[PDB]
Amino acid sequence: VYLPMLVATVYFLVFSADRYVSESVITVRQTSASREDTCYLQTYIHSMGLLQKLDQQLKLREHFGTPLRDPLFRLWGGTSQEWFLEYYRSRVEVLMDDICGLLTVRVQGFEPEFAQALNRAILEESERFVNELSHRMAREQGKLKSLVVVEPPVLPEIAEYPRRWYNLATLLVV
Amino acid sequence: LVSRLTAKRLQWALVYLPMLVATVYFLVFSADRYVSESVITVRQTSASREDTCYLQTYIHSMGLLQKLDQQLKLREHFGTPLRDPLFRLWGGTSQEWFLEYYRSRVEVLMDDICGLLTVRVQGFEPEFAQALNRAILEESERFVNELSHRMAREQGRKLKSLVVVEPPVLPEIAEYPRRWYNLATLLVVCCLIYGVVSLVVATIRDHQD
Amino acid sequence: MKLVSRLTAKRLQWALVYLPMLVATVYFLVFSADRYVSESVITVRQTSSREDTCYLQTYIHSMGLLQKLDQQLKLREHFGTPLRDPLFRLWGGTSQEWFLEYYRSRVEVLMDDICGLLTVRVQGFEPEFAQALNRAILEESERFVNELSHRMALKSLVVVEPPVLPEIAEYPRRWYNLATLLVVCCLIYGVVSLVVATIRDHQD
Amino acid sequence: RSPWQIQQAVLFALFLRELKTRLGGRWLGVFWVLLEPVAHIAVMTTLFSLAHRAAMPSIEYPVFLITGLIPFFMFRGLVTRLMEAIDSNRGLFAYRQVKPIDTVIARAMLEISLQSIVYLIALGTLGWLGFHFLPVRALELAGVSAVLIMLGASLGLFFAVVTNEIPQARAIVRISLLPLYFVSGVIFPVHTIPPQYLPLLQLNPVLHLIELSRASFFPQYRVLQGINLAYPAGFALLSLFLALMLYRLRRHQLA
Amino acid sequence: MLGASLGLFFAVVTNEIPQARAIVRISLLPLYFVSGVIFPVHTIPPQYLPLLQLN
Amino acid sequence: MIELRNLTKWYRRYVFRNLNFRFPDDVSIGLIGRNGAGKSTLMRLLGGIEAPNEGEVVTDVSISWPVGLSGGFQGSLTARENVKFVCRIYGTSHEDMLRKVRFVEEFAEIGEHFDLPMKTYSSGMRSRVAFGLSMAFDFDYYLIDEAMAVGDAQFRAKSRAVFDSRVGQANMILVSHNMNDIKEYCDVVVLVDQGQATLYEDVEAGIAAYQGSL
Repeated sequence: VYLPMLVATVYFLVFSADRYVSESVITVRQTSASREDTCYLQTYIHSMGLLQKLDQQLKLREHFGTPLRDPLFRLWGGTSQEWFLEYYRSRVEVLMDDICGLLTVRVQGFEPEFAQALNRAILEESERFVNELSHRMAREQGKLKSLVVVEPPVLPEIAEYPRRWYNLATLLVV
Repeated sequence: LVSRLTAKRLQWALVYLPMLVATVYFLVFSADRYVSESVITVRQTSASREDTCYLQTYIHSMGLLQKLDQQLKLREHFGTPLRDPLFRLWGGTSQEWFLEYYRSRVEVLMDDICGLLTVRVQGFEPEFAQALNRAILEESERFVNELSHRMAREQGRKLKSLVVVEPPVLPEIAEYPRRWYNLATLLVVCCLIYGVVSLVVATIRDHQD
Repeated sequence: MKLVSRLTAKRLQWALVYLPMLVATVYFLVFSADRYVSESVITVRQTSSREDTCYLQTYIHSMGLLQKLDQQLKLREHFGTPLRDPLFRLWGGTSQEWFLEYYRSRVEVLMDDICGLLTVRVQGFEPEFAQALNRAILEESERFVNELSHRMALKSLVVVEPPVLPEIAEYPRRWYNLATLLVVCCLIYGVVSLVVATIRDHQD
Repeated sequence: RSPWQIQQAVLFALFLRELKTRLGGRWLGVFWVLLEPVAHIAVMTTLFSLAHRAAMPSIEYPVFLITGLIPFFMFRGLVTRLMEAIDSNRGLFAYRQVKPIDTVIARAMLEISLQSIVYLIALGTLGWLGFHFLPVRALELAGVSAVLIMLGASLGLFFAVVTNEIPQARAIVRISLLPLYFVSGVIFPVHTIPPQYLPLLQLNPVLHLIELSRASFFPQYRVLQGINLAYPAGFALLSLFLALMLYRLRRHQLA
Repeated sequence: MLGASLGLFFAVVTNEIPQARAIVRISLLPLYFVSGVIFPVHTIPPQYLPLLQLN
Repeated sequence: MIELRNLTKWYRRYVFRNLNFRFPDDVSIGLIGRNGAGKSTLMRLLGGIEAPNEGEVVTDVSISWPVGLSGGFQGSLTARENVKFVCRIYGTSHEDMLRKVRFVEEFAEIGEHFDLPMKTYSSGMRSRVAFGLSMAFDFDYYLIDEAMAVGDAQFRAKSRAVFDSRVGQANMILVSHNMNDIKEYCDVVVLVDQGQATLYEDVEAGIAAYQGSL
């Protein structure tokens, strides 16, 4: 019992790396039914083409591997595409409020600036995807759906998710 | 005989032999099965759930399987892994068994609240799985367009389209053959079965007097 | 009294296990006949509903359609060909009601509420005849729908899955039925043996 | 004599004894066992005939209720009649051949026989009246029934071992059997339930077994998410192992 | 008064029948759900209203 | 040959703990000792009511269960069903249990209300049918514990007569308190106290043992 506590405490207070979180709150509306586009966007955030676009935009693979003393939350070199997708899904959290129809995106990251940039890239790619998904049906016959930002991405100052004391207490429960 | 059974014989017959068989099959004779996943939805361009239901039924049909086999030679591809007898399509089988095998390889799931149809195509090579998923999507769109065309012609231009939320992704590693998880759960089940059997035989032997 | 002691449980297990499985195995592996099944999946739409699909479901199992199909494809003569099978063969000189019941047994119609798609599975003793009968059923169904629309005073049949040509028989499943009968006979023999032992003990 | 023939003789003797005491007078208990399901079918049909008619247009209420009820009567009997199998026959453990588990398995066998006979005659009667009476998947139905029987017998043996000195424990589990009759989806089909309560009901193995038996019985019966046989099978296996281990530990403590 | 009267009546009647006490202890639980304790009773179809008027 | 091999039985005083003992062959032996000292546990284990946690008792010949056990009868069933139940446990033949039930109903002499459950049963006829059942089985070591019969003088008289008829070719075990019958039948004695047992060839030493140690 004492040895797991010792190793967990030394890992959390010596080895664990900070993870900053940027928050955004959005919804999609017809300028001139919205639940359908909102659910399409919710599926699209955790897709693989979006992750590819983000990878050749911001190089998430290099950023998520920059820590070296935190092997638990590290994107190891030479990992598979599927495991990279799982890691990205774990790092980016999408919540939905149906009674208001609002989508909350929380982006993790070891640097607050990169987390904010990742959230902004996600938002702009989501808007472009909505526009293109409407435009393909538009010109199959041969700018109308805009995403409003209730809360724009914020720039965090301190780490949020590595809650060392809370996790230590939860381990003390078990 | 029942009364001549010993603990080591029970352990060898129950636990050890299935363990060796499963380990040998999974770590040597098991063939990789890469998965390509796509997410689609059909909507009007010029009642969508009706078209999604039609597509869900049509994907697992036989005419689509006939077109896919004529186009990509699925029967030749699926019979390639000789080292895996459980999951290979043996040559010279029946058309009904071929349809059952194709229905087993391709999984179609539906989100009714979101109205999204996700298709997961299994293959023995990632490129073939991606090509099969792309062909399935193209044939589904063509089938919807053809149905609209004939319905309009019966009274006497693409009117319906299929949006692709997620295109078929090219996999990098095999997904569905899960050697370690299956081995662990089978080991747990086997240990439980051996314990129950040993307890039962001890209870039976308790009546020795 | 004497009758319960007459079984000795050996003739009992012979008459409750050995004889039924022997008879069933002989019938299934010797006298049973193949029944190829052709499947189609259709629905009705307007060329410009659910109730019309329900009308089609009722119409398929009707007697006028059966008369039309018997005049066209001669179902009555075809279904009597397998003289080896005594059970699933349409005997000669049967009544109209027996013919209707037999046809309703061969042709199976299923409908789901969520999708609203009607699936028809037609049995036969030849894959070609089963496919032809399924195609004839579909053609007559669409003709009936069109005639109903015409005489009401503009509808079409959406064929999601056209009738297929089966390769092997699927319904005369021998081993599954044999296993089911083995389980049923074992349970029945156990229950009967226990009851007969109880009454043998209680009687004296 | 062989150590197995003794077990067979003891089991037969206990089965005959328990059948003799169970049927009061000149077999008056069989009438009671026969009148429970017809009374249940009468009250519930009279109540929710229109409710099931509005539920799904493919199954009539008698057969749905009977195949959802007779297996639950099987399970409830295997739970209730098994805990009392140890204290009632406490005096019989003095003949060098009667063990506590022998009465348990004798009670289980007799419950199996009685409820299977009732199921057979009731299915025959329903077929005679004109209702559907032939399962479409008999082997899967037999497997599900065997799994349910094993789970019920395991729970009965476990409770008999645990609550040997605590009759109040038997009382409270007899109380709690009644809510299990309503949360297992025996009466009404379970797909007419809001999804927020769906995962909380996925922890009940009896619901899984009832749904799977109904699926193996009725044709084209739709099965919703998370009704796999793996969870109830593992539940039954783990419960059986735990019950056998507990009986092996507390073996000589039964007088 | 109603509860005390029912308790005294049952104590008199089932003095020699513990199984009667058991079955009424069983049937107390459905009375907990058919008395409208949990949910308000006006959200009930009227066809079941007179049957519940006897409680 | 009844032999004991390091018997251990927990009842936290250890009544019997990994001792071994030997017994005479074809010699009338009666278990005797202080009540509650462990004699009851020893004769219950001798009758096979419980099995030892450690060690074993071995005998090449079967052992009859102790006589006069009213607990061995189910209350809801009468004497006929109970005797056929126990004989079915012992696996007798058809004419075998017919003979056994005939003998037990002849010994009972309770033909009126014979098929009466033990719930509404007097102690006298219960003891009568118990002794008749315990006598009906053929054995050669009878674990007689309490008395021989319940009734008038002729009851015990003919019970002792048939007991001497059936025991004269066999061996009989007595665990009682009065020593007149022990002197009349028994020859050797084993005394048990606090888990230690002593064997006396003559009961004369047993009299002194009771007078001193008890």
